[PDB]
Amino acid sequence: MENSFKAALKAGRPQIGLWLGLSSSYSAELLAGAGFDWLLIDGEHAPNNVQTVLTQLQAIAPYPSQPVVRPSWNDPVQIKQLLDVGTQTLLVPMVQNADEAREAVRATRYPPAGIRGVGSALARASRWNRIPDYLQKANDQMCVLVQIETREAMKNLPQILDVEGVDGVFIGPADLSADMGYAGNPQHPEVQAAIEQAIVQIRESGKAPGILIANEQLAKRYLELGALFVAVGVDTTLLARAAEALAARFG
Amino acid sequence: MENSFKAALKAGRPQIGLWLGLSSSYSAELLAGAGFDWLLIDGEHAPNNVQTVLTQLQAIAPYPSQPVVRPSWNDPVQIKQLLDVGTQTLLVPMVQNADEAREAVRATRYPPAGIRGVGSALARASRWNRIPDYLQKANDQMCVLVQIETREAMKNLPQILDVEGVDGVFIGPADLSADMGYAGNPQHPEVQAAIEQAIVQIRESGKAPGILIANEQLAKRYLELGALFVAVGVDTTLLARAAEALAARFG
Amino acid sequence: MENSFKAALKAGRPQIGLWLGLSSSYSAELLAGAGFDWLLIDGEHAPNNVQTVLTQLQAIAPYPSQPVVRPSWNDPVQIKQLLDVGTQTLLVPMVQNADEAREAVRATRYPPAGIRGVGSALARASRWNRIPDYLQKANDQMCVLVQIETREAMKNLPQILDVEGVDGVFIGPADLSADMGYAGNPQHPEVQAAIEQAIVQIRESGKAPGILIANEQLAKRYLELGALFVAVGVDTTLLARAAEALAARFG
Amino acid sequence: MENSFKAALKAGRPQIGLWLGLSSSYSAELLAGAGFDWLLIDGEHAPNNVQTVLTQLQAIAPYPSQPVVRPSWNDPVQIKQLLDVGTQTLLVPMVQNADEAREAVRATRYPPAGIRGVGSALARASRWNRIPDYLQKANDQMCVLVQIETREAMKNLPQILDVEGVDGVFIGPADLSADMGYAGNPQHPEVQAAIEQAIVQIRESGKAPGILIANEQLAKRYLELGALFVAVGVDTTLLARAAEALAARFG
Amino acid sequence: MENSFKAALKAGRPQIGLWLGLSSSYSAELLAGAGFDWLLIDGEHAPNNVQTVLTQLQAIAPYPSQPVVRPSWNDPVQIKQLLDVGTQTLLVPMVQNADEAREAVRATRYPPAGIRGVGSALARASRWNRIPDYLQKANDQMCVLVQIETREAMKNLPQILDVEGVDGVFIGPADLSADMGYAGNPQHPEVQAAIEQAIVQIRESGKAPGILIANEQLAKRYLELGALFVAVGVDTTLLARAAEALAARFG
Amino acid sequence: MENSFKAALKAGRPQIGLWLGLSSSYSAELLAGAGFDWLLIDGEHAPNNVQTVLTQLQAIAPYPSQPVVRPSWNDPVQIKQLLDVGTQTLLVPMVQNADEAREAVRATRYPPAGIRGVGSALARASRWNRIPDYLQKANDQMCVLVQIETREAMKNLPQILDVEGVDGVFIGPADLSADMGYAGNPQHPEVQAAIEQAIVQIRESGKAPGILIANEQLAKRYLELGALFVAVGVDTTLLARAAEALAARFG
Ligand SMILES: O=C(O)CC[C@@H](O)CC(=O)C(=O)O
Ligand SMILES: O=C(O)CC[C@@H](O)CC(=O)C(=O)O
Ligand SMILES: O=C(O)CC[C@@H](O)CC(=O)C(=O)O
Ligand SMILES: O=C(O)CC[C@@H](O)CC(=O)C(=O)O
Ligand SMILES: O=C(O)CC[C@@H](O)CC(=O)C(=O)O
Ligand SMILES: O=C(O)CC[C@@H](O)CC(=O)C(=O)O
Ligand SMILES: [Mg+2]
Ligand SMILES: [Mg+2]
Ligand SMILES: [Mg+2]
Ligand SMILES: [Mg+2]
Ligand SMILES: [Mg+2]
Ligand SMILES: [Mg+2]
Repeated sequence: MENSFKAALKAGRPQIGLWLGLSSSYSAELLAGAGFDWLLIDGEHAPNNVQTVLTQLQAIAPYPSQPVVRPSWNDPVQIKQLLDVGTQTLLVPMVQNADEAREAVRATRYPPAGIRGVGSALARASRWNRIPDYLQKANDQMCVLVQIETREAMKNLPQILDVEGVDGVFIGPADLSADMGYAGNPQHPEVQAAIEQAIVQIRESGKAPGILIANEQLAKRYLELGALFVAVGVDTTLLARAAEALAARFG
Repeated sequence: MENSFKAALKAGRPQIGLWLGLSSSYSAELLAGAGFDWLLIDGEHAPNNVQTVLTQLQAIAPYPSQPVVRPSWNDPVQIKQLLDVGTQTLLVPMVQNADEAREAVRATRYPPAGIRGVGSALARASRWNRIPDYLQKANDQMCVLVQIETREAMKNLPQILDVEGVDGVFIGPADLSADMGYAGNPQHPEVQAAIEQAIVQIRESGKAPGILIANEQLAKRYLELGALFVAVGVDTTLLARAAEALAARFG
Repeated sequence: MENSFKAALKAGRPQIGLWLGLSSSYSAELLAGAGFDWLLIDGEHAPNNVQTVLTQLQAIAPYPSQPVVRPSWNDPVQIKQLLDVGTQTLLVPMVQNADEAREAVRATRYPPAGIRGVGSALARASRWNRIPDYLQKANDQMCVLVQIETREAMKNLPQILDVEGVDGVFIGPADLSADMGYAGNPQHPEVQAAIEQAIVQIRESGKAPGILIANEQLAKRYLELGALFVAVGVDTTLLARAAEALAARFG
Repeated sequence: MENSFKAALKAGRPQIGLWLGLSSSYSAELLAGAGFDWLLIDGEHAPNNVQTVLTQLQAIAPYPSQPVVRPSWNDPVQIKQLLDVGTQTLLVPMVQNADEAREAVRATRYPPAGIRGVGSALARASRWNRIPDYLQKANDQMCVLVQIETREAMKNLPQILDVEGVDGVFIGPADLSADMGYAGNPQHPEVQAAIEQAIVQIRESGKAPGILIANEQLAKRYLELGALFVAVGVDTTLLARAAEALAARFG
Repeated sequence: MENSFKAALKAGRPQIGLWLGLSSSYSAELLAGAGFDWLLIDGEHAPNNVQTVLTQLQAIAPYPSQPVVRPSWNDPVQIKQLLDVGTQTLLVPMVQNADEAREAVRATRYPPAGIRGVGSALARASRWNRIPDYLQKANDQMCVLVQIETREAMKNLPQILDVEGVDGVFIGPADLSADMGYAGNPQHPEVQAAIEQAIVQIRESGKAPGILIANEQLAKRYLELGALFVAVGVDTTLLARAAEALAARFG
Repeated sequence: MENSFKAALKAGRPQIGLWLGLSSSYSAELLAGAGFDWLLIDGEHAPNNVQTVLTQLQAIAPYPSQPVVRPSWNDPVQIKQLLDVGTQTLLVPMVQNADEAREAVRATRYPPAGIRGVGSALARASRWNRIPDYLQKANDQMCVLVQIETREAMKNLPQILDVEGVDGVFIGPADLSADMGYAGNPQHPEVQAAIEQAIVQIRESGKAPGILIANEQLAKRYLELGALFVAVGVDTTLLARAAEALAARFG
């Protein structure tokens, strides 16, 4: 049950990802064989729940691509449920300060290091108690990634980076640009500057910078600055744009 | 993506509605062709979730009847998820004061006017970014209806009506009568008086009064007093009572 | 595991029924408490399969109303699957002659009386081998009802009535009227006479006549004539018509 | 309930299509807004059934793109069920001769023109008896497309083209090439000639030629030759190839 | 709608239970016929939600085994939703003090005794208003069981036992042992002592002690000390261990 | 895409199996980790379809246990659909003679060796055209197992064994005993002799004998005799019996 995504980040190996919002175990398997290092199962902005996350994890399992799950918010109860169905890497939205980052971390760890509720007999996480000493091994294989999405979060970045258990910090350009006054449009120089400065700062602390960016030139720019988990497209977008282009070429 | 239900309320056109608690995209389509101005998809008192709301919205889409969705509570996270699958008109339960009404409104609006999280690439709401300038157009087509269900809420009605973005105020007779000490039985004169006084007061402020009432005489009475969104039946009730009556006529 | 619907037909007690086309375990429970003697789960003209039949049987189980299932056709494989999830009373469409009636009967019976495949360990039918001597008790509690829907079938009715195991014969006025050249108008005198004559002939043979008819006056006529399983309405119709009428009363 | 796809074929307007194998009502809606004239819901080679077809029809309904459904085979029972959930245009696989083409046609038509079973009260097809005179209007809006996939079928093409009710003939290059001894390589000259000759012959008979081809140059050739319903891509392929290419650009 | 599990506890009749984490209405029915007094539908540590709880309640209904439901946390909104689909006995996790116990109780009761929201027309709980005077009868048939899972909870046990409406107190050995510093391993003498002392103390107050324990010797020991609701196994464990043992016996 | 179960039979390595009738992707994963060589997903006697087979295959995929699928009957259409979602090993019920065995084999093979329809772009089988030369590699990795369940089939066994492509012959004791006049009691000497003799004859022909038997002593006897794929239990039975026994130990 070693977390290979977590190990790759710690070793400074950049991980190229794809965002999954189609909310389907079928398309999830199809995309799990496409060659990405990681796949983001979005429980915040796509119609997913614990049950559909579970089936997407099952679909993805035999492939090399590693699953990352985003809960709808920094909720210890939801986090608990996602962990028990087998989630090991979390992308937690709207983390505003060090306290909230710490809460996210503690929600993924069994006491005394955290408040994770025990239910291994019932959980896919322990393979229903087949994994020996699961309760002792689980904490170390949890990978917690926190999203900074506001000016407030940006101010607090230094303290957030000081939180043990925070393995990565993800910058969401859409929410960030909106909070900065550019209505979801990240292209503006002020937004780009904040993003790139944060990436440098995150990597400087030894933690992993992450971002979602569909512009491939910007993706490489972010990678060059030291970003370690970079999602470079979204399944819904890839499908819609390719279908639209195709239709247009035939009038 | 113009909100026609919202426009109708603002123009003082009464909207006749049906409550949907069958939690099925199939019966939802069947009822969408029955001639109602609006349909209430109940996520509070029927076994619905974001996923089943989505399929009921899809079923209803091609019909003239306009969908309204009730979340299980005034939860910004749940509200966010419902909006992204395409919800534009919300009926928010247990709004007790102006602060809570304001929170409901802000949960439906992108910054700076609100705290709505951005995820349009993934969302049916923007038709996966097919709607041009979606982020700039969305706020104005959101219609927020708040429920007053207690004596406390009734005291605070004047302040609630002062909240910008509150387009309508819905009175729930069941909860209200229970809170007033008449165990869900709204017939009592004290309950009726509170209801009718509120309706007059709501309309006086230029906002839309709403109510659910299965008694058709009371429905017309409420309409006469200026109610603008009136649900006049419930799918489960219509089905159960008609089936029971039918069976009884054959012994 | 006694088939009470079968026993009632055999004792000449008329059974009043409702047709279920909403294909939902939820509305199925709601209607199971409405007071009908039987409920028809329609696998021919509603979007059902073995799986949704199963969930509707589970929903109905604790209520007095007895379930009857209609497969999409006289198919031994499908019949086998429906029996194993617990179906004891079948309504088989488009039975044209004695050979086809005999095939329907034999599909429901274990060898040597029939060709029903054995899989009791797996099946809800035996409550997973919890019912003692299930393999010996099963055959006698199967109730086979065959549909006559064409002039050819009407002609072969005497022979169909002579098939052992055919417990009842159901007349579908819609299909019959269509075959007679009056598509969708069973009202025509020639159709009503054929129906009346069939009902009398069936009852005189010592077997149960059945029919679906939404017109309550005709239903009572057929009951007067000796029909023993009479469905007097359809769930989709009850709901649609009640809803449309309600909407109309408010313009 | 007018069949606009059928009308377009009859008027000689070419229809550009996309194949749907993702078996999801969600991705179906996403693609329904992409600008295609028609969408093929594949019940033969994708994991669909009557139920998932229904939800995909509901998702597609409000969009301009017209749905076409392929049953798993030329099965009158399955065809009956697909029609009742609202299917008006069918693509029937493995039609080998005129008799089988005639059977396909008659499965879609009410007596006396066909053997379609009557169940309008229950069916989305008539919007639950809300469409007036449905039983009289239905036959004329059915559009039957038959697949020729073997040398035997090619030989019988003249006779198949003479069957009234066969509105179009579709050539499946994959199956045809396999039958001709070039499994999975329609590129071979002998195959292309057979395809071209069939298209010309179909169009000259006054009926619509159809084909699926992912190669955009060949698609344009077949259109040049007079093909009237041409699917130019497959959803699973578009998604898989776009995703794989994206991943490859980042190594 | 009498709560027989609740009555049995009040009468001091021990109830033997099985834990359900397979999250399936099918296996739930299979196990409902296995002879247990109660069944725990786990919404905290198994992938269940309100919808799947509903279908498991439907599956279990006709059997003697009584359903108990565990929500994911002490959430009044979730509790409301579970009650309306028909839940009457709740096992509430992580109850730390008398205030939290009181909140749990009040969430299950209609005003004035609680804050339960009224929606009986829509609810399976009232059988869609078929149960006469449901609103007046419901409160008394609610059975609230609270879990004590930490040292803090243990300190507060005396006050928790003083809370009216708390019918039972459940000790979770896994969480408790973890909080005490024995990583989910309850065997340690310190854990066992706390557990047995609590059981004696709970029963002394006239309330029901409960526990889950797969060790059958420990189960009888707890019963001897006065425990009244004792779950003696878990469906996932029973299945996994039996399958593993079987496979091993054949190499 | 190599069929390891097929290779093992061919090499004479006995394969120990478990029957899956719980029809759940969740319990399927749980059991896939229990150490069996193969798992039988039953589409004949459990409520499965192509869709649930697909999800069970996805759940099982990362585990060593190899999936085998039983269609509801020897149906080329259904077989086609099962193969396209990725089924490589089939257990075909009620194969009565050599012609039917040959039909089963040809349904699994692309022309000219068979009649398998081509749809690789759409199918999980080729991982959506990601497996190179799939159309050329597929035939050889198909493994066809036929069930003999009647005296007629026993009589035709020598001819069935002569059909190329029949890799194994499975004896179902329940159905066979029923056909021989001992319904549900394979224990009878005449039945055991028929079974033993069939196993020997199958193995002597150079093909794999198979059987399901819950009695562990008989299983070992059949293995001794040369049976190569032996299912030694059923998931529903294991669960039901373990649960019932546990409940009984507490009275
Ligand atoms: O492109 C989108 O709108 C969908 C994904 C975002 O919500 C990802 C995110 O967290 C962010 O960058 O704000
Ligand atoms: O009639 C019912 O009980 C169902 C709907 C209510 O919850 C609607 C509501 O909000 C209220 O009037 O309290
Ligand atoms: O009223 C309808 O058309 C719907 C149900 C029929 O399929 C009933 C039937 O079997 C028949 O009357 O032919
Ligand atoms: O491209 C593929 O192989 C997938 C779709 C086919 O089934 C289309 C078809 O009907 C044919 O070309 O034989
Ligand atoms: O055995 C398990 O881990 C599954 C069930 C527990 O979460 C039950 C519980 O509440 C407890 O004893 O901590
Ligand atoms: O034990 C049972 O009856 C359930 C499984 C059978 O269908 C297995 C089978 O194929 C046979 O033995 O006839
Ligand atoms: Mg964001
Ligand atoms: Mg209310
Ligand atoms: Mg009929
Ligand atoms: Mg083809
Ligand atoms: Mg616990
Ligand atoms: Mg068998």
